[PDB]
Order: sequence, then C-alpha cells, then structure tokens
Amino acid sequence: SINQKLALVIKSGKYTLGYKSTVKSLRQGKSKLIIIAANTPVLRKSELEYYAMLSKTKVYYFQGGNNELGTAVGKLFRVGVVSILEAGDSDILTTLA
Amino acid sequence: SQVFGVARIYASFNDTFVHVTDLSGKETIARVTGGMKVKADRDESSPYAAMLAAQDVAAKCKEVGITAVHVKIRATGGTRTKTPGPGGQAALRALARSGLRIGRIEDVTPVPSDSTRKKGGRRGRRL
Amino acid sequence: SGRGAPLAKVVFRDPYKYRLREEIFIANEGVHTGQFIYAGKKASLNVGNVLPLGSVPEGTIVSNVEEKPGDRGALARASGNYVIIIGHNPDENKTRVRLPSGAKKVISSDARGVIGVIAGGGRVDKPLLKAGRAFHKYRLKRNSWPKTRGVAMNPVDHPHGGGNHQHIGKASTISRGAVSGQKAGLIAARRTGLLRG
Amino acid sequence: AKRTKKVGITGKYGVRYGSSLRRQVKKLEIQQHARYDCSFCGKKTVKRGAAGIWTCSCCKKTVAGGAYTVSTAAAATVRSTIRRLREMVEA
Amino acid sequence: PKKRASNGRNKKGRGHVKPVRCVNCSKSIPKDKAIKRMAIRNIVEAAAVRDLSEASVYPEYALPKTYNKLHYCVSCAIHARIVRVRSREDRKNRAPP
Amino acid sequence: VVDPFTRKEWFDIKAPSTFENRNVGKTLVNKSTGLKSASDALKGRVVEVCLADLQGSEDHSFRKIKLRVDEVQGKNLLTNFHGMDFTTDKLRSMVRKWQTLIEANVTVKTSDDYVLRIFAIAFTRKQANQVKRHSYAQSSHIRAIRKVISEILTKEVQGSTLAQLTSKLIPEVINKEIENATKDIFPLQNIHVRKVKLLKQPKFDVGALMALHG
Amino acid sequence: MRAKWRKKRTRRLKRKRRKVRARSK
RNA sequence: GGUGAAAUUCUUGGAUUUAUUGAAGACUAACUACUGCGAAAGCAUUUGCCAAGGACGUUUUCAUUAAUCAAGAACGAAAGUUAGGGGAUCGAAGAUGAUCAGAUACCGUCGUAGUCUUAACCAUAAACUAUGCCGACUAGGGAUCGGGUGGUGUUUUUUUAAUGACCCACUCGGCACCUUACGAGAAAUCAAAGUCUUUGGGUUCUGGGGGGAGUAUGGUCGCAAGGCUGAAACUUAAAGGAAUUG
Ligand SMILES: [Mg+2]
Ligand SMILES: [Mg+2]
Ligand SMILES: [Mg+2]
Ligand SMILES: [Mg+2]
Ligand SMILES: [Mg+2]
Ligand SMILES: [Mg+2]
Ligand SMILES: [Mg+2]
Ligand SMILES: [Mg+2]
Ligand SMILES: [Mg+2]
Ligand SMILES: [Mg+2]
Ligand SMILES: [Mg+2]
Ligand SMILES: [Mg+2]
Repeated sequence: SINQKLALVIKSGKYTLGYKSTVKSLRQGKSKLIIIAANTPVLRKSELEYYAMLSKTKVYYFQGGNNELGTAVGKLFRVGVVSILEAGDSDILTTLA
Repeated sequence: SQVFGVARIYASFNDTFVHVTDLSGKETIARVTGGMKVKADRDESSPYAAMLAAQDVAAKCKEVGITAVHVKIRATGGTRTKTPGPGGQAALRALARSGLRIGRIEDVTPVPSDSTRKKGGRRGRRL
Repeated sequence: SGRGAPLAKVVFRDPYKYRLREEIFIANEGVHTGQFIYAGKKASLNVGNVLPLGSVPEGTIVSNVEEKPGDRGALARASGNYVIIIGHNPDENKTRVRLPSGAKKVISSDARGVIGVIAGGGRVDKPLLKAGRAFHKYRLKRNSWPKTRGVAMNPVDHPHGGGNHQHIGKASTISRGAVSGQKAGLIAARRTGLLRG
Repeated sequence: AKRTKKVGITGKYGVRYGSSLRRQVKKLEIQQHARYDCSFCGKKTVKRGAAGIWTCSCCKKTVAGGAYTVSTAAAATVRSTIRRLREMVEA
Repeated sequence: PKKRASNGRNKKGRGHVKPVRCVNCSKSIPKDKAIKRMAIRNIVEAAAVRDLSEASVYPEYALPKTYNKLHYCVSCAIHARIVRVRSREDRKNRAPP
Repeated sequence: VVDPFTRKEWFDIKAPSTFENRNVGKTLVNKSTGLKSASDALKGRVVEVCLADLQGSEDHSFRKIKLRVDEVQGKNLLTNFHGMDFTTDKLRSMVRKWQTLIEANVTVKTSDDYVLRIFAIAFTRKQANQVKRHSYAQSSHIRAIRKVISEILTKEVQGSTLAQLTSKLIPEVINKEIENATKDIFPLQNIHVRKVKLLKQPKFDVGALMALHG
Repeated sequence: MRAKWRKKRTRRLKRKRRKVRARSK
C-alpha cells in the first residue's frame, strides 16, 4: 500500500532524494511530505521534524531502513530521507499513510 | 447431620488403596491397602482384599467421626491402563456395606494430552 | 589484555561536584558506543542498564551480578556468561538466581546486575590449533604454561614422579584433608571416569 | 579459478593439526573475518577489531558482540526475552 | 496376494497418519489401523446400584458413567476376541452389529 | 503407640456469601501448641466441594468449586473462591464424535488484582431438519467463535471482582452471552466456561474476606 | 536366513574386507 | 513395586498413597472420520506476522508460451555422523532379576547413546496404491470435502429482513465408496489393471529362469556409516505367481 503509493509518486510525481536536497526543499517550501528511514540517526531525524514543523509539511516515518527506502523509491542505493515535491497521480498526500 | 470425608480409592492392577482423608485431603484417615489384608502377592488387587481393606477403613472412620464419604475412584492413569482395577468396585461396595454414607462418586484418573512416551517399546509388550 | 570479554568505558557525571567520573564495565553483547546506560533502582529493563535484582522480573538475564549489594559485581563476568533470575522472595527481600555453573544462589534483592549477557561469547569454540597461540594467550595472563606432567618428573619433584614406567601408583583421588605437597591429582573427587550416567 | 577444493582460508595451515580441527577453525574464521551490515548506518562495513568488538568502518560505531560473529544466537534470544519481560512490565 | 482393498487400515490420501499405543501391550499402531472401542461403564456396576442407592445421601443422585476410548493392536484385539476373524465374504461387511 | 486422632480439633469450613448455605464440612488439624503451632497448618488448605452441594440445586452436579481457607477465626475456617472445574464424567459425556469441539482460554485480571485463566468449551450442533450426519464447522467459523468467546470472557472479567465473577459463574449468564454472540456464525449446544484457575493473588485484604464471611 | 540379516552379515564381511585390503595396502 | 507366578528394587530414617506449591523437557489425548492440506517425505493447542498454493467464479489478459523428459538440480521418515544446547520421558548398548537343558531372547527393574533443538552432513525404507506422467473415451448409484448457481424452502436473531447454519436441485474440482462386469485378467481381482493378435494418442524409466550378487572390481559422492554405478567365473531344473482339494 505505502510502497505502491511511493512507486506511483516516483513514476508520476516529482520528488527529491537525500538529506541535503530534502532540507533545501524544506527551506524553499516546495515539500508536501517527508518520508524518513527507520535507521536515520535521531539527530538528523529531529532536525528534519524541526524543519518540517517550521514549514508545516507532513512527516511520515517509513518502516524500514535506508536500504528498504531506497528500494521502495526504486533506487539501487540507500536513501535515508525522501521529499515529495508534488504528488502526481498518487494519493500519498491525501491518505494519512 | 453428617460428617464427610473422601475415600480416594486407587484401584490399580496388583493393588488397591482405600485412603480416606478429610475434605481437604491434607489429613489421612485410615489408609488401608489390599496387600495388608492378604499374604499371597497374587490377590492384593482382588475384590476380596479390597472388601477387607475397605471394611477396616470404615471401621476406623467410625470411632473417629466420619459418617459419610465422597468417593474418588482412580486408575493408574498417566501413560498406563486408564481402566479401574478389579478391587475398586469391591472397595466401593464394602464402604456402602459398612454403614458409611456415600455422596458424589467421581473418577479422577489422570488423563494427559498424550505425553511422555508409553513404556514397552515400539513393538509393545510381547510375551 | 588477558580478558576474553571486551570492556565498556562509561562516563557518568559526579552528583556532588562538577566533573565526570569514568567507569570500566564489562560490555554486554549488543552494547554500542554512544549508548546511554541507566543505573539505578528506577532504571529501565534494557540491555546494558544496571538494576537491582529485586526490580527485574522472572527469567531476566543479567551479568556482572553483585554477590553482596555494593561489591560492584562478582558473578557472571566471563565472556558469554550470564545469571538467570529464577525467583523472588519479597519478605526479607531475597532473589533466587541460577549461576553459570548451574548452582542455585540466594542473593539480596538489592544486589545489582547488568541486563544481558557478557559479550565475546563463543570464544572457546575455536580451537587454538597450536602451542604458540596458547603461549600468547597465557603471556597476557600468568605463568601457568606449559604444564609438565607429574608422572614425567622424579619423585623428589612430584608425588606422581618416579618408577620404571610412567604411572601414578596410588589413587589420583586425594582427600580434602590432605596437606600442601600432597594435593596433586583429582582433589576430593566424588567420582571419576568419563561422564556417562 | 577455484584455488582450493575445500580448505579455503585454512589452506594457510598446510597439512598439519588435523582436518577436523582445521574445518572447525575454518567456519569460525570465515565468520570472524566477514563484513556485516551496520545496524546504525545501514552499510555493510562492520569488521571485528578484537574478540567481541565489532566496529563499523563508517559511522565509527562500535558494538559488543560474539567472539567471532557480531551477534550470537544466545544474545538474540536474551534480547527477545528482555523485550518480552519489559513489555510485560510496561503493559 | 492382497487380502483387503483398504490394506488393513483406513488411509487413502495421507501417507502418514500418526501412531497410537495399544492399551493392552503398548504396541505402536497407525491411528487409522487401530481397533477402537468406546467403553461406557457405570461408575459402580449393574448390580451394586441398589446398594449405593440405599446407602447414600442424594437419592438417585447421578449414577455417573465412565468413558474411555480403547485402542487395540491387531494382535491384542484378535486375542481378546474383539474382532473375531471372519470369512472372505463376511470381512467385506463394515457394519458394527 | 500414637493414635493421632485423640489429638486433633475438628474445625468447621465456611463458604463465601456468594453461595447458598455456607456450611461445607469439617477439617481435622491438630492440637495447637508451641513448636510449630497448628494455627499455620490450615491457612493454605484447599477443599473441593460440588456446586450442587453448596447451592442445594442438583442442576450444578458437575462444576465443582475449590475453596481455599484464608484465615481462622474461632472454630471457623473462612474460605475464598480458589477455582472452578467441571467434573470428568461431564466432560467425557459432552465430547462426542461427528461434531466439532471449540475451546478458548484467556488470561485476564479482575477489578481486583486477581489474575486468572478462564476456559470455555463449545460444540457444533446439528440444526433441526439437518440430514447430514456430522455437523462440523469450517475452521473459519471456529476462529470466529473463538475470537467472540475470548472477547466476551475478557469483557466479563476486568469488571466483576472475584465475588462478582463467582456470582456470574453460578447462573451461567456467560454462556447465554456466548450463545447470543455466536448463534449467527454457527449453532452450538454445550457452551460452558468449564474451568477457572487463579494464577496470581492480590493483597490479602482481610476486609475483603470479611465482606464475604459474616 | 532373513534377507535383512544376510544384508547385515554381508555388510560386516564387506566392512572387514575393506579393512584387510587397506591394511595389506 | 512388578508378574501367569515371582524375584530384583524402595521402605518405621516413613516407602507406596493424600494435599499444596514449584522446576524441567517432551508431547499435543478425547474431538479424529473410509474427512482435509502438501511434490513426496509429511502436516493436529492458541494467537500474530511472512510468503506461498489448489479448486471455484470470470462476456479479464497473453496467444501455443505445451506433454514427457537423458545430463543436470531442489526436497527427501526413521536410524546414523559432527559440534553446541537440552537432556522429563522412553530407551540399540550394558547391568541385573527371572524362565528354561541352555536364554548372551521374549518377561521385570534400571540404564549410556539416542529420543528434542540449533548449525551442518547423510540420501536411504514394504519411501506402497507394491499400480510413471500427460490426453480422450466407455456404466449405474449414493454419501462426502471445497467453490459456484437456483428455490415467493426451514431456522434463529427485531417475530420473518439478509448473512450464517441447514434442506432440496444442479454444476466444476477432490479424497473415497458401493453394485455390475460391459470389457480385462492366470487368477486374486480391476471403472482401470477397460477401449490389445479387430495388436499404433504422446512420452520417461525398468525387466528378460533360479542362484552366484546388489557380491568383486574400477569410478564417483560421503567425516564415517555407507550411497550411486555395477560384472564375471561358477552353479542349477526349476525358482516363482494365483487359485483348488486335503
Ligand atoms: Mg604436559
Ligand atoms: Mg625422567
Ligand atoms: Mg497370506
Ligand atoms: Mg508412508
Ligand atoms: Mg488437542
Ligand atoms: Mg478438516
Ligand atoms: Mg538424472
Ligand atoms: Mg530402493
Ligand atoms: Mg518400488
Ligand atoms: Mg480430497
Ligand atoms: Mg530370457
Ligand atoms: Mg535373471
């Protein structure tokens, strides 16, 4: 369910992968949702909510580490955090998950 | 009107126990076994040995105050015969003979959910 | 050096003056650097924490247990070893435990232990393969190695010594009341022979 | 090309000490020289530094584990039992 | 030759059923091949009932019954005359009485 | 010669108020003295007694009750509910072939700190006009019924302090609740709790015991 | 001579034939 | 205690038996059936999680992608092997008490290995339906499990809606069963073991009198036990199957 919503965003919507580009998009206000890997360090993770809380953008806590999140977004590397720039044909933003 | 004990008749093969206790079962009152009443080693579990072994139990229940008994008949149970031995029936009839009142007869054979592999080997006890 | 289990250097703040006090714990398996240890009566039941025995449930696996409250750890200190809390006796508070050797011990419920198993377990599973690895193992411990067999010696050197063949000549099982110089063999043996009931 | 049929790493011991002993060592040396996934940074960068000390070459995190493996089965069972009792306390 | 279509047992679709132990000799028996009987006995007798009715409180209280399912090996069932070896045509009859 | 029966005191067993007549029976102990006084030789005794005996009515001929003595006052041993269990002949007469047996058990705490395991048993029933001869549930009904039973047993306990659980257990209102909540999934015939065992005792609460023994 | 016991006896002769051969080798 | 009868063994220091409380390991009774699932081996306490699967339904999609298969591989009871753990029970070995001419067997009481688990091995059973797999057709019947379809059919829940459960009638798939012998078979028997001298649907494996012998040898796999492959010299008029009478 969550994975197929992620795959639909990657297929149809626009997104950024990684810490630095996610925080830049959080600064610029272009992020509708942030998905955070389970094994992301707590300091970076709290840094990400504080940015997200400042910009009023939703935070979803992915179940699975950076390997699993990278696989979910269809990548062959780890991603510790993904930012959804705008959902495409996907209801990821509307569905609470 | 009456004073109750518990008979706890264990009727295995090769023996029978007539073990009267209090209601709690903590205090023994006249435990008499069939091996006490005969000397042949063939008929400790016989109905006659059970008759005598329950007759003197009830002769002891009176003069101590037990006037009625709840009976719990027992087989060996566990991984064994599960069938009450021959002596259990004579002991129960002997208790009823002996003027003791009877109430709430029950079978308390230990029945497992099959466990602890039965003795005898795979081919069983062949003679 | 000389210890199979690794050690955890844990830093605490002194409660009574501004400074940090360091401690040398025996690291339990699963304890990592940067992890927060919590040591007290009100500590959580998590690996690495230090708790009183009376405040852990049945079946809890602890290590470096205090034999007496305050002695700072006596029981289950070697790699892979642990103590099982097997019962509580709340009145005149005592806790029944199972030691690594299998003995049942009654400790005060206020004695402390560390949740988990001593790290480095499985060490003796690997054969040493050669004298040199035993040499380096004992070079860091003490001068107990190599060992000469008493029968290989002369009678002046050992009760097993002498003879025109290498043999012991009297029973190797020695009374508990024998005196120093006599206690070479199997002392106070209740039985001998291959352990086979 | 497959340089050895079965000795593998224990071919360094030549023909001595006995085949069963060399086999026993071989299983534990392969465990103790393997790379393991970091539970912290998700990278397969955990190597042994000494018996019981497993250090991730990235993120510099060091964990205490088995003599020849990062985690022993006994340690895994103790983790689950401690978690079970902790949730019983916290329930 | 073959004696029975249901070889000696009741197993067409298993391969393995389970063993049970003979109540008479403790022989191990596939549970489908075991000869099974249901002994429902009076807790006392067919003759001491009147005695126990006269010499007991709770007039005609329950007369409890004893239930046990007996399992017999082929040998013990034949030697105890539970199954009574039959003719070629009569062994095809599966009726109980 | 000893003859220990010229030495014991013949106490009297009293039942909790959540029953009919509380006079159960008599217990033999000792003559109390120094050097292991007889006073402590009772405080743990458990006596089984038929619910039919302690209720008068014979419809409770099965389902015996364990009564554990809590303390001794005068020539009176005050008992508290210790467990419930069906009789063996009842169970065996209840288990029949060509039907399904469904059993559920729950470990659950009362309003007091009375931890106790409730069991329950039930049997698939043939409908009237049924021609097929074996009345088996489809193993999805069985999980459905078991889930219903567990929820009901957990709901009846967690209120119902031990005294209220006993007063619920006697008239078997729980089996009417199980039947009402399972009649849609599959018909059932012999629905019973069939066993209660107390696992952990709360604080002794002598006032609570006296609330039952007047 | 039961077939499985003849098999067992033949395994004993074979087991000792492969020892005398290894010895004589 | 134990047996047909006993001995052995425990026991007035308290055995056995009664009661309360614990600990451990195994097993999962009854329900349990000519019932289910699985490729077979096998699989029976609850609940959660995970991946899978058959059948059914289908006016969905693809469109020959299939059948069977040397070589080649995955799995494969129990016993057994190695190393940890566990080691309640029963229990190859062993001890011991009996029986008997003897009994190193059956019977009795103990008892190591084993039984259980983890990580590896092994690869064999009357691993059997002694019945290869795929396809078509040939006879009647009732029961049963799973799915489906249809009854102004019962039933509880508000009185009956529905749903469930049940009843009836069909249908696909499945485990089987009964009758009969079209037909087959030497017969026993068999709805396949039928549609075979009126001999051909596709395809894989195996056998060629009885022994020697699943032996010897070589190879290969295995730590080992052993497994797979596997003769000959020689010897022999029978061995064997099914049924009949005694
Ligand atoms: Mg030496
Ligand atoms: Mg010398
Ligand atoms: Mg025959
Ligand atoms: Mg089979
Ligand atoms: Mg069961
Ligand atoms: Mg079923
Ligand atoms: Mg092949
Ligand atoms: Mg074969
Ligand atoms: Mg075959
Ligand atoms: Mg089927
Ligand atoms: Mg030929
Ligand atoms: Mg031939």
